[PDB]
Amino acid sequence: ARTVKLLLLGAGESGKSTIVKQMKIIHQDGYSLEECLEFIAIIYGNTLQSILAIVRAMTTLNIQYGDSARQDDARKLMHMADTIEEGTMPKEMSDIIQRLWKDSGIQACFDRASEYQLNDSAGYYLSDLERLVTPGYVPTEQDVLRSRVKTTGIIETQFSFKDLNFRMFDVGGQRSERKKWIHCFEGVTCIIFIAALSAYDMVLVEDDEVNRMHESLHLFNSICNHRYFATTSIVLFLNKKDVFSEKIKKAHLSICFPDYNGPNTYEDAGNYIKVQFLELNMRRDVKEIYSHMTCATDTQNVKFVFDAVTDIIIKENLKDCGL
Ligand SMILES: Nc1nc2c(ncn2[C@@H]2O[C@H](COP(=O)(O)OP(=O)(O)OP(O)(O)=S)[C@@H](O)[C@H]2O)c(=O)[nH]1
Ligand SMILES: [Mg+2]
Repeated sequence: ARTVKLLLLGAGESGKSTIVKQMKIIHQDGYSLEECLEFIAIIYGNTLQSILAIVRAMTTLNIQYGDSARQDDARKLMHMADTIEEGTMPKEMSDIIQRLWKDSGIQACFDRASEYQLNDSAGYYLSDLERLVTPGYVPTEQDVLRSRVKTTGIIETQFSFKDLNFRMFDVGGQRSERKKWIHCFEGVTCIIFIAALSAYDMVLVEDDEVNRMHESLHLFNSICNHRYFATTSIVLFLNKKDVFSEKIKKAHLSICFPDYNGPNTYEDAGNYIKVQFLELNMRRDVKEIYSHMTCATDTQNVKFVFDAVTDIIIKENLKDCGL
């Protein structure tokens, strides 16, 4: 059996750990009931942190509530957040959150997410708070998949697929978590580099003066043209195609790429983004980098993109297991 050392790289929140959860579902035993119950505290914490961030932005963005009474809910919320048991969601809390989300000022702020820092799954959980809070709540896979926890260490996933024994490694992509990346570059059969399509109008959590996609582009440049990776198969997942789809129709790609020309559309601007990343490949002549529009939260999609990825691994047979 061939051993494939695979590295998931990309900037913060690009979707690397969600691809890991997918491998568990698609290629391992999937989630047990008890594991699912472990995500409730995460889901509840994510719901709380996402609403607090929209409330908080009400001020910084100078946005009034569609009903000044919601201001009462906001404070109370802020107070409960420092008093509730971490990861919990009492009825008193979700009632307040349910009213705030139903407020049009809040909805105006939510829509201006790009202007501040808000979880990807904010709308996903808030819009469905009622269910998440229905007594007897045990998460679904999409709920678990929508989950968010910044990766601070290194995580390995091993599974057998098409007779290759994968050794997949997950790591945080935020600036401070990149420092350790170097110790992992030894003997890499393949890298799936992940970039969020929807990050073209966002700013870094690390430096609000740095666009997320330029950073991603720089990192890609450093990884793509890296010594160790001479052989190494490199694939680009242009991720969060679903969000890019909704986003493209409203925000100008020019905000990221001042020189960008065409119809601010999905097929067209998505391709432009593919090029800006692939142009970076100083070895485009000799190498050819396989990219694809992906939705990491979409099981069947990841299942089909990975099967193609691994068919590459199998094809362009090369280097494997490091050390
Ligand atoms: N809508 C949507 N949400 C996604 C997609 N991929 C990931 N997410 C959501 O984005 C959040 C961030 O992704 P996550 O997998 O945690 O990123 P990461 O790149 O591993 O993050 P880090 O550890 O480097 S900070 C999660 O809440 C996750 O469910 C996607 O294709 N579409
Ligand atoms: Mg992660």
